[PDB]
Amino acid sequence: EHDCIFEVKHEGKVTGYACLVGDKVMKPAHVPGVIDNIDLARLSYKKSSKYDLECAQIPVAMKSDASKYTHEKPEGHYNWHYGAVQYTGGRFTVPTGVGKPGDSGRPIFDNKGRVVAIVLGGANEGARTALSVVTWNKDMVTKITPEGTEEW
Amino acid sequence: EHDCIFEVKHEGKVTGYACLVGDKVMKPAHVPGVIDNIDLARLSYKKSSKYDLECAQIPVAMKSDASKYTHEKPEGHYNWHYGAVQYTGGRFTVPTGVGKPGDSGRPIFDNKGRVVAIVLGGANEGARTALSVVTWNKDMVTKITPEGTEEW
Amino acid sequence: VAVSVVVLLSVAASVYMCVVARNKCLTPYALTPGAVVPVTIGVLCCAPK
Repeated sequence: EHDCIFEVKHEGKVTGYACLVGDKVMKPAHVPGVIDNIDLARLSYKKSSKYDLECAQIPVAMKSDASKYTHEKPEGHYNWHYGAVQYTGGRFTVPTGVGKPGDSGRPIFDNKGRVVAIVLGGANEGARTALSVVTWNKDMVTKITPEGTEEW
Repeated sequence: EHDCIFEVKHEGKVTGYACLVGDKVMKPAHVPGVIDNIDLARLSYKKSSKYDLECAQIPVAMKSDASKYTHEKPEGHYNWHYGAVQYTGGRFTVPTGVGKPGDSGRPIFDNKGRVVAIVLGGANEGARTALSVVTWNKDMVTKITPEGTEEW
Repeated sequence: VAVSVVVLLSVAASVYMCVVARNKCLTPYALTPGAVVPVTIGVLCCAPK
């Protein structure tokens, strides 16, 4: 697999995603439910309140082929599951409304594949939409949600 | 290539593989039965339980038979006695699952001749295997392990 | 009996608030990819590094 999604499925249907990075299975705590995979369920997911994150440590030998995290971001064009994101001046946008209302754990990475941020959702503003994100970077985690961007 | 790595023998069986760099004979401290070369084994070595290392002081007549080294760890992929090694994000892996118990003692190189890692034990996961080495940092030398190992 | 129960509850509230302060303090280190857990290890549960 290369798509980190590992679909978080609830009541048989799906409700979002989660990613596996570095040593950690992180779930956006904004989403309710468990993931589709079986053996990734017996973990003590720690809960952060003020920003939604539900990290837990990987177990032993759990095919640690995860993506690579580089705590830096030059400005330009990065890769995204649906297309190509533009990053300029600390603002972080894409085409408007093309993203579905439920892509809720999709990460972002460079041309090479060096992941940096994770996603929370979008809104309807114009042709360019503001991507509300929590993000791991600068050797910590933080949240940048704009005004008016309601969660996906 | 061949840079005089020295085995430990007992009863007809060889696992322990000492190496010697600069002035110091660095030996992993497993599988006793000290080396066949008695001109190099009559030396009272100092043992460190924290770092699992043996730190015998070379005899002066062996002035030439060692290697060069380095106190910095550049970034990329390297070679070793078996295959390739990939060192990124501050940690090592080994090429694809080939290691066996008793290989504790081979050194790891760069693309131009120096020597950095000495391997004690490792962790099986699947595709790209993990391993614990002792390595240099500007005369302040530590140990680093992955989590999930069996000592080799 | 009143002073005994208020001593009990005051101690319990102090301990509860101290441990939840520690728990809030440790949280942004377990979340991020890349463990650092700096020189303040004296109150720490993050062992393996």
